[PDB]
Amino acid sequence: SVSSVPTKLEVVAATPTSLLISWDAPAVTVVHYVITYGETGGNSPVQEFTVPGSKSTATISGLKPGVDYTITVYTMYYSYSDLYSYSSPISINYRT
Amino acid sequence: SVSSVPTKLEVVAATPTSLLISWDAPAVTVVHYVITYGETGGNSPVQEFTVPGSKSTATISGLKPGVDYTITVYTMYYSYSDLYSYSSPISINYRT
Amino acid sequence: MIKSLFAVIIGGSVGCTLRWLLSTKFNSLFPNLPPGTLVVNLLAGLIIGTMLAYFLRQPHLDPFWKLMITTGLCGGLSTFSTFSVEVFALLQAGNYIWALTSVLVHVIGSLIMTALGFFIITILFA
Amino acid sequence: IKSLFAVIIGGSVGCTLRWLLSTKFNSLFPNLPPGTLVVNLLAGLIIGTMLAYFLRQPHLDPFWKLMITTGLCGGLSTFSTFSVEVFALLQAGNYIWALTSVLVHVIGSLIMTALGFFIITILF
Ligand SMILES: CCCCCCCCCCO[C@@H]1O[C@H](CO)[C@@H](O[C@H]2O[C@@H](CO)[C@@H](O)[C@H](O)[C@@H]2O)[C@H](O)[C@H]1O
Ligand SMILES: [F-]
Ligand SMILES: [F-]
Ligand code: NA
Repeated sequence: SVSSVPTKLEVVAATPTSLLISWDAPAVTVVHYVITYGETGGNSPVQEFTVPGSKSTATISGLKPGVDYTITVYTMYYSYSDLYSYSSPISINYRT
Repeated sequence: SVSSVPTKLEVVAATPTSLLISWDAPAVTVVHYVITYGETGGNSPVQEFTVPGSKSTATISGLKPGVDYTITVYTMYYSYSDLYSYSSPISINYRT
Repeated sequence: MIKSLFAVIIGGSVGCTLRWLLSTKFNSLFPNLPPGTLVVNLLAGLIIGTMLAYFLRQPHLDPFWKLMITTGLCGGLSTFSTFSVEVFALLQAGNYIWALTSVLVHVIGSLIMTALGFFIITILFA
Repeated sequence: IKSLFAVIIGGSVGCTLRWLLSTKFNSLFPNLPPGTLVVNLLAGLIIGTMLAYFLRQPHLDPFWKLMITTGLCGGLSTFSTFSVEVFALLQAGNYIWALTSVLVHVIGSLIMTALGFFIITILF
């Protein structure tokens, strides 16, 4: 009955080609976070990497300056009576 | 269908007012052994004392010289399904 | 042989159902050592401890009730495999401290529940 | 409700296999009753594999998850029989096998869980 979706997804620091994001972990045993990012403006297409459940921050880099990005995060978590499953994503927009 | 009763109970060393008995452990988890003794003929009264499950010898030390004794040893053992229970005895007689 | 089976199943089902009910409503409250799985292991710890004492004192108790309470209730109420994936996950999420703790609190907590229930009844009876 | 059946059905199947396996085999090695160990190892294996497999298959009906994990595995594995054996060993003053049975069960179960898991993930 507890949400497995991270909260307060935010860009914390930014250079013209990189983003540092942080989130608040969900009250749930998280094994890893999936981070996706791609260009808001139609097909780019969307790229994906994971981050250990320990962490609640990630660096996205190798981006184009002055571009709209959509960033989303969901969790690979453990819970009773679902075992290992995936959460809904939380999502934000940031323009480089 | 393993036996929980000791085997080969016998007097290994005898003084005229004491005895050293030994047995072979029954091959169950013996939590402790119980030793009994009392004069064979009519009255006694019978006495009982315990030894740790990791001991297969014991000394009986207040006896009357010249007299017949009956000595029994049984186990309190653990087993699956019955948990803790008392075994049947093994018995010897021994004069003096 | 089949009356025995029926014992394993009533006890078991009451045990498994009870675990299920306690796990699904309480485990989410504390991820790092989910209280539902702990409590049932402790509970069975306690109960089978009191049966160590009671069975010992009542050697002529019907096998049907012995089997139902032990293999049945306590077997199906308790659980190693769930304790085992909870710990496995804490290890995969790099939460070693709570993997370790969980392992200790289950083991010692349970031995103590068994010590408790056994020493409480070998005093209440003699 | 119906998912209660799944618990009951899987659980009573798990409980049954435990019963048979433990009675037939525990008396063969008193210092570490091999019946309740095999069920614990096997349950940890089964749950390890299910962990990996269910991940790669969101959407496989909660019902048949409920029956295999908190049913079959719950009725198959036991903590109380494990704790009672160790207690009996502690009370017999047999500390080595008491410690050993704790190590073998815990570590063994975790290794079985990891095997079941990685086998399925190192498969696809
Ligand atoms: C360490 C992990 C702790 C986890 C929690 C569970 C604790 C269990 C307590 C053990 O129970 C006691 O064990 C003693 C030792 O085995 C027994 O003494 C018996 O031990 C004999 C052998 O040492 C004699 O010394 C004694 O007088 C006595 O008969 C004693 O009867 C028994 O109640
Ligand atoms: F297990
Ligand atoms: F327990
Ligand atoms: Na169980």
